[PDB]
Amino acid sequence: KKEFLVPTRGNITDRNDEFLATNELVFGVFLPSGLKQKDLLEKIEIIQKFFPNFSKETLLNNYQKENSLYNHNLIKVVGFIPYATMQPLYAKLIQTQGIFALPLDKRYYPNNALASHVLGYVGVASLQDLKDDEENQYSQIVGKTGIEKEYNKLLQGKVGYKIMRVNALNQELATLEVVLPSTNNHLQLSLDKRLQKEADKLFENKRGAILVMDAENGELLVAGSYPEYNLNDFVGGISQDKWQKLQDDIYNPLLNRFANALYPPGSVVKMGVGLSFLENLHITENTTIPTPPFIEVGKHKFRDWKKTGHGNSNLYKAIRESVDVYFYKFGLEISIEKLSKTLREVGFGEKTGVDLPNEFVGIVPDNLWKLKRFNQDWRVGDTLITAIGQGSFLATPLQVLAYTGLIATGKLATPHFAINNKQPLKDPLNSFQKKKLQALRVGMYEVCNHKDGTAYHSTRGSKITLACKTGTAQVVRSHAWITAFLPYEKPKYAITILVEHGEGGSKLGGLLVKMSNKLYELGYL
Repeated sequence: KKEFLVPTRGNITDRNDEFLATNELVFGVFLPSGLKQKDLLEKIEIIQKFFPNFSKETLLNNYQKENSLYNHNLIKVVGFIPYATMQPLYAKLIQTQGIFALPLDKRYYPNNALASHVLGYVGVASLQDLKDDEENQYSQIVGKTGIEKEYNKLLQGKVGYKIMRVNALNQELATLEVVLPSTNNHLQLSLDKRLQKEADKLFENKRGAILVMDAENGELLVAGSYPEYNLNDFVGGISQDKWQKLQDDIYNPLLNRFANALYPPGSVVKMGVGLSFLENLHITENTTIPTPPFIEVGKHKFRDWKKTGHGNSNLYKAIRESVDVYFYKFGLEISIEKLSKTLREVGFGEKTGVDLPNEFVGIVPDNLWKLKRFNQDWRVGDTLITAIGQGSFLATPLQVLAYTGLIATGKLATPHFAINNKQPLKDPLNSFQKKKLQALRVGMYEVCNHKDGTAYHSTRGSKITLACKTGTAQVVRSHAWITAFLPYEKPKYAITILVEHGEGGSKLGGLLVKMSNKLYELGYL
């Protein structure tokens, strides 16, 4: 009756205990390391006769990896046999000289690509990891991206292993007992597997990102970066080829588009700019100015999204019909310092503070930044391009999401996955600003619900009342934003949707409606 230190790792579940990440128990077949080239092939022969399956080439190959996840110092793993298969042939395989069968509780992702950039994958700990370590983290198995890395310590458990017993008695079958577990390491995410699937359906041929947040605390119900990758491909430690084809896909599936990609926010920053206008200028939301197809400054002319122009327009209307010239005009009057302050406040400067390694911060172009990095001081027209969320203005979908959350509720939520991060709501806006958000919400409600709103024909057939804002980002065909909260009458959720080359905002409303309806259908509303 032999016992084994079986390497295991914690479970990752969705907000309803549905398994996002877990383990399956197998046997690894191992050979002694530093083995003679003549022995090796001979012992490989015996293994494939036991398990007529394994390709003589892939066993040799396996034995020769220099980044195996489960290798010992003096024995190397050549293959992964299911318990069903190993059971009958354990004893005779033990009996053969120089061959070992060791239980391994390896990673298994049941839903494959689902939430791949959220969950992330386990891998062999590298030399640059080890050389940089400041916490006596000497484990060969560690998380490499997303949650796996973020909570590696929690998920790895106390020592990284559990103790199992195998009884290949006089009997002809191997039983398997767990004598000591590795407990206190289940992690529970706020995701809803069911919603994440609807998100996966919505982006079936598309590229970009989608987030659905509880704006009262930060819980991310959905978080997709499309295209996703199939986490299982990384389980034994990624196949050198399988790695290539993930790196060479021109759609770039390794990138996290919701946390680690930048984009101009475009028209979506209009509420925030408008807030700055109200703070800093002798204006109310109801102040009405004329808004031709264009105005000019000196050398250049600044054009409205469409050439008809809009006639007269106040802030409600500007938001409603995404009027570029309103913002160009008052952009002339506002100070970039006072603008960029407003923008930073509502989130666009720094990180949202999400449970993922290396969240990206964007760029809020101000005047102290043009002088430092470049040389000339800030020109007036530069404000105007920033006022409509383009030029050197870059942001993540999370920043847009969090901004939307702030506009909806008055307080900045910290988007997170891990359910047990009490993430207290931050309050960056003052009483006057919170008061003035009221206008902005009505604005956003008009975009979705007033017949001239840009997303009116877009967002029809919605169970719950939506307040939304569409945008486009120019490319460094145009990226399309839609960002929203619901219900309008009493806001709880925020949704942010980015499609690369979706082009507009009145294709995306259909997606907002779809996800919004799937929420009501599953009783979140």
